[PDB]
Amino acid sequence: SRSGLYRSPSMPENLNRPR
Amino acid sequence: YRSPSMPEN
Amino acid sequence: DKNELVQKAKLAEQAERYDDMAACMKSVTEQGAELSNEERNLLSVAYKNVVGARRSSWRVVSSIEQKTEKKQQMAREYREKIETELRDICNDVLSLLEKFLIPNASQAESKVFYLKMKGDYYRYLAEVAAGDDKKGIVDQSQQAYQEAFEISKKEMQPTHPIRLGLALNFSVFYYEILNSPEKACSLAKTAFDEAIAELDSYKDSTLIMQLLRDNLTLWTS
Amino acid sequence: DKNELVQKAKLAEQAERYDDMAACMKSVTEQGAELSNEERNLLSVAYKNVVGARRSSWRVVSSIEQGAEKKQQMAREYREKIETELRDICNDVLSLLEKFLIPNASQAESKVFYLKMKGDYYRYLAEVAAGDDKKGIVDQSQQAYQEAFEISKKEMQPTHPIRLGLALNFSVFYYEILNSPEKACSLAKTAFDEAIAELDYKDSTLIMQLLRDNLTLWT
Ligand SMILES: O=P(O)(O)Oc1c2c(c(OP(=O)(O)O)c3c1[C@H]1C[C@@H]3c3cc4c(cc31)[C@H]1C[C@@H]4c3ccccc31)[C@H]1C[C@@H]2c2cc3c(cc21)[C@H]1C[C@@H]3c2ccccc21
Ligand SMILES: O=P(O)(O)Oc1c2c(c(OP(=O)(O)O)c3c1[C@H]1C[C@@H]3c3cc4c(cc31)[C@H]1C[C@@H]4c3ccccc31)[C@H]1C[C@@H]2c2cc3c(cc21)[C@H]1C[C@@H]3c2ccccc21
Ligand SMILES: O=P(O)(O)Oc1c2c(c(OP(=O)(O)O)c3c1[C@H]1C[C@@H]3c3cc4c(cc31)[C@H]1C[C@@H]4c3ccccc31)[C@H]1C[C@@H]2c2cc3c(cc21)[C@H]1C[C@@H]3c2ccccc21
Ligand SMILES: O=P(O)(O)Oc1c2c(c(OP(=O)(O)O)c3c1[C@H]1C[C@@H]3c3cc4c(cc31)[C@H]1C[C@@H]4c3ccccc31)[C@H]1C[C@@H]2c2cc3c(cc21)[C@H]1C[C@@H]3c2ccccc21
Repeated sequence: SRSGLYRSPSMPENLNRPR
Repeated sequence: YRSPSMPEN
Repeated sequence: DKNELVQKAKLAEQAERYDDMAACMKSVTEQGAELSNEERNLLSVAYKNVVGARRSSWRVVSSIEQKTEKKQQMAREYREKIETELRDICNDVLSLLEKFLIPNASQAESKVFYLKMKGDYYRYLAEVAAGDDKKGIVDQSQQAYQEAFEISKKEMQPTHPIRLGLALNFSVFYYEILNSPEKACSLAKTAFDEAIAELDSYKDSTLIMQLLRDNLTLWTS
Repeated sequence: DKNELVQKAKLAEQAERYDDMAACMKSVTEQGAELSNEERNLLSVAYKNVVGARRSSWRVVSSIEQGAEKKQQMAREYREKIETELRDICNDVLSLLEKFLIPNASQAESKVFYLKMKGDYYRYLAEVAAGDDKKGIVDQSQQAYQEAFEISKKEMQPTHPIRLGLALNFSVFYYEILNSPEKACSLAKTAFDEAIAELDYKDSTLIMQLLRDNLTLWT
């Protein structure tokens, strides 16, 4: 659903170091 | 860690 | 042009650009007229996001400095870099509060709110101050909060979210800055109890009450 | 020293200070040496966060541009401010790719990684391009992906997360830059099936889920 909050469903920034 | 103060909203 | 800067600040908020939002609301404040409730909220939201980012960032880098040979030098030099941004942000807000916002505040509501804010931003400097200026900055924070506390006891209902919010933050000052869990717990408990007493038209108050009680339950067992 | 800058970039990452992170990893790239797997991901993560915040705010502000007269000139002007930041960021990344990264990639893996980035950042310019430059900017994005796709298909196994990652993004290019629900669903479905076919690590299976989520959505 395309509104002003819509994210393009490409590669996200996952598998990185959380604390 | 969070400081349990007033949030924004 | 005061109206246009406010509309620009609202756009920045939607855009989640907080430095822009801050810049705009700073300029509004600098025109010297008393802020509306909406302008007040935009100002505080803006700077809270700006200061908040540095605070979290400071905490993370502080954690690393402890756990880190001369690699822990680099963390320290980065922490210092983050502090000078933090201190400049706090000193901006504090100037606005002295030169404009606190003197023009014509209602108790506005005065408590801006004194609370003053308390908050000295509390942020105190979190990050060295032992020479710490107790002096801690003092300023405690005064501002105390003055706000007195005014809101005489002038505002126990359910007023600004009074409850002051209570919440002032508890936190006592717990985190001075090391008094029971002095913090008292303030939060009475504020909460006093609010429950006035029950027997706002939903933000009950949210703040829930936060008060969450701090109690945490801070003691 | 390269190791100083790389370790700063990691501190900057943990601090969520992505302008600092990107600056550090730019300096590393500018020293002319081929980056490690760690270094290219640091660079990629940094710039993706820096450009991503502009893309997000651009969309919100453009969407407000959809009423009055003087209010919507201000949104327009602000959008333009955001675009000019967005383009400066995209053009920093593309210069690094042209002058250092793409010409020094000794392996097919990193060649495909960088050609995908080139694709990505030209796609971000294309989202923000006007009537004139769009078709030319849009085709630069396409060539970058196409070359990446070709190298990927002969040199890399279908489960490799760079191959799958390229596919997801190249699918998204087709879908929203070129209005081809067909050529997007084609790319994505083959990549998924070809990766399913060669189950005989954790990143691969996640990108596979993302690829199918895009098919599921676009049906
Ligand atoms: O006993 P621990 O679980 O290891 O926690 C304490 C720590 C530490 C402690 O020493 P300190 O207070 O002089 O910094 C303490 C603790 C326990 C014992 C002491 C301490 C003090 C405090 C608290 C818990 C602890 C509550 C009340 C007071 C406090 C201030 C700020 C947030 C939370 C608290 C060190 C080491 C550790 C710690 C963690 C941090 C930090 C520093 C430390 C920096 C970065 C992060 C942080 C979060 C919030 C504010 C500041 C920081
Ligand atoms: O953060 P600091 O300003 O360096 O304060 C701590 C101190 C000390 C700390 O180590 P400690 O665990 O052996 O007491 C600490 C702190 C900070 C970091 C650690 C600590 C622990 C704790 C708190 C703050 C701190 C909150 C939560 C926990 C605590 C217990 C009792 C009252 C208040 C607290 C030393 C040195 C200093 C301190 C002060 C006192 C005492 C001891 C100290 C004696 C006498 C007085 C005191 C008051 C209340 C109870 C007991 C005491
Ligand atoms: O009919 P809708 O459900 O309200 O969605 C469409 C819209 C609009 C449409 O017109 P457009 O084609 O010129 O963008 C469309 C839609 C539906 C019909 C047409 C459109 C085109 C497209 C899509 C959905 C729609 C998918 C494939 C293509 C597309 C591009 C980028 C993201 C998602 C898509 C306007 C109005 C609305 C819209 C929303 C946005 C935007 C513009 C609009 C801006 C800001 C936000 C946005 C998200 C992502 C990129 C760009 C934007
Ligand atoms: O991104 P745009 O250059 O604004 O493309 C759109 C157009 C048009 C749009 O309006 P429309 O919905 O009434 O056709 C749109 C677009 C964008 C915004 C709206 C639109 C709608 C849609 C898509 C993109 C767009 C994706 C999702 C939806 C769609 C249906 C079929 C294929 C692809 C899509 C007009 C003008 C243009 C267009 C092109 C064509 C056609 C019509 C148009 C005819 C002939 C060719 C075509 C291809 C496939 C099916 C039908 C056609």
